[PDB]
Amino acid sequence: RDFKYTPTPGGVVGAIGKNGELSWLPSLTNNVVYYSIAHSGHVNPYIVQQLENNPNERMIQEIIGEPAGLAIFELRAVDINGRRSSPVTLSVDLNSAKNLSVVSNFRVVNTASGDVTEFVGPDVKLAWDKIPEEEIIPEIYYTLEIYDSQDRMLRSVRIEDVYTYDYLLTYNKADFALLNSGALGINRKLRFRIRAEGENGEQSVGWATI
Amino acid sequence: RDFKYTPTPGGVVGAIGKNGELSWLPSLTNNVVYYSIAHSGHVNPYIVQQLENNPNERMIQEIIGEPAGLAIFELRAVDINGRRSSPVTLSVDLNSAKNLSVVSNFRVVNTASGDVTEFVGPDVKLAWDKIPEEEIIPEIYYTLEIYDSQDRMLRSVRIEDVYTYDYLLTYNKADFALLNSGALGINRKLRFRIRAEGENGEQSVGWATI
Amino acid sequence: INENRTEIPEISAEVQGKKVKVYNSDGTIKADKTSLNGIWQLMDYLTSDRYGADITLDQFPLQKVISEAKILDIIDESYQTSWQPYWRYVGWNDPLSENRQIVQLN
Amino acid sequence: TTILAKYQVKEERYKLQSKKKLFGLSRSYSLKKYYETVTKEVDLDFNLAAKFIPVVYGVQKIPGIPIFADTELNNPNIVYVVYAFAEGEIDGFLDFYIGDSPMICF
Repeated sequence: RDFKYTPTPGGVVGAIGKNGELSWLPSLTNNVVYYSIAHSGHVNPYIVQQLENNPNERMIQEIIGEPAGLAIFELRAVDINGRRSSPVTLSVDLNSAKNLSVVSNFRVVNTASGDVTEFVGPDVKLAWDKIPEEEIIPEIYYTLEIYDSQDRMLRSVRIEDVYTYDYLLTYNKADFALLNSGALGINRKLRFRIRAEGENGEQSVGWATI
Repeated sequence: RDFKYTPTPGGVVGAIGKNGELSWLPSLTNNVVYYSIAHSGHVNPYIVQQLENNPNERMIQEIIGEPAGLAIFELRAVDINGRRSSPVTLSVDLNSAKNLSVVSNFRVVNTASGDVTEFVGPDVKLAWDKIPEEEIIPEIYYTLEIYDSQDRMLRSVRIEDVYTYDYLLTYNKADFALLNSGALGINRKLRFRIRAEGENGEQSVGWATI
Repeated sequence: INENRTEIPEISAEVQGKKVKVYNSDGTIKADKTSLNGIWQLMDYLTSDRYGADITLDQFPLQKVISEAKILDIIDESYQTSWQPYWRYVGWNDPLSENRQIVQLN
Repeated sequence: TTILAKYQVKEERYKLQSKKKLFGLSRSYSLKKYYETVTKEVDLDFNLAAKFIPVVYGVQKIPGIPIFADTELNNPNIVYVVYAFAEGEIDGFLDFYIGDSPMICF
């Protein structure tokens, strides 16, 4: 009864890469053992064991990693004798995941020996490893925003089609010294943070900061 | 129907430590729920659920980690009523795995502080951690081959009964300077790569290089 | 037979029945549909050499049988045609028509 | 029947519904005996009277007697089984009960 699909909310701790979860009520037949819901893409159906029978409690089946598109589900109830119920078919426009994963290995290229909290080159090179969910959603970019020593925003730059970024001397020495302090200077102490975003897919679960 | 065993091929990505996979056709009885194949060494049998019934599709059961020797399998089909079919017995000379794992933690002893890409001692000491599959196959060795700065082979040395190796000064300064450049010298820049091999078991999945 | 219908269930059907010859007073012979009249069913069973006894139509007074069939064809006015919702599966063919014979046999 | 039994439940392996359930209560029977004699299903391995072809007049439900059953060669899970319903030129089949549920719901 009441076979529905509920898309996952915008931002929540955990639930990385999770699409919406499917929910249904238990069959009024009391000798059902499990349910066999057959996703279109997957060759094998999900087998959900009915271990506790409360008629007014919703059973769930979450989807993790399935790309957005046309997904057709068919839900059946299986008895102890092996008899199957009439399938319940639901075709829903599956959404894109809205709880992405944190950028991994956000490290600074051209780092000082001995102590890593010190620069070595004039231009800091920002390298990060690919977010796992690139495959599922193609239209994803990274929002890299750089802060100051006094907790004041400096840059908000979008990086796309590349998993690295450099911070040119010209930028700091002229543009962001002049527009902010109206003078010539180079903020020596900086803070870099980055996350993943998409045109339709939403932000990463949390900020990835040095 | 057609209970057979197929040894795994020579070299393939993944499939580390996997022996051959067992294959069979579904029973012509249409109310079978699962199959209970009983390996000789294992106390518990493998339970393979029959979820999709296509008579002309082969079901599989892979073996990972079983040492080579005499393995006797017995395959049965289990109904919904609990009745078992007559067992199908297959005794096959199980092979040794031919897709080994990569050497782990291939690190250089006597390494320079601050920067790790620099030597500190006259003789580079090569230390590596044990490959996991030592237990299954006893007759396994490591082929350590050392290259040059100009992508020219220098050494091909087999290491056995030890998980470490040193590169003596005498070697580089005399033997491999003379036989290659017909003169006295020490190639300062080197490349070390190592993998695992056995007398009957085949190579590692991929090269482990500095 | 597949993942769901793993067994062949018991098959039963609802047939409409063998066509019978309905004799009319004038002389024409109508055998295109089965009849619920008992006399026509008995006449079919009695004049069939394939199943039953082979009593030829010669050994039968047609006028008497025709007159006796109308006795079982008398319209009953105790109930209303609207009161039977399963009209199609009780032998009737059109709810608009009378279909209120005194004795009807399936 | 033997070939068909492979694709059935352990029960109803060799069974068939009785063609006529109720037959008539007269002075030759008593209430208890009459209502105890009525049977629902008969075993086909020792009841040669269950393989006779019935004749139906009007709309009635009858079981089907298998006369052929075989599978396809390259698709063994597709099985053709032939059931002989009724005798003579019937008007047609009104509905089919695949299991205990008719194709056309009530």
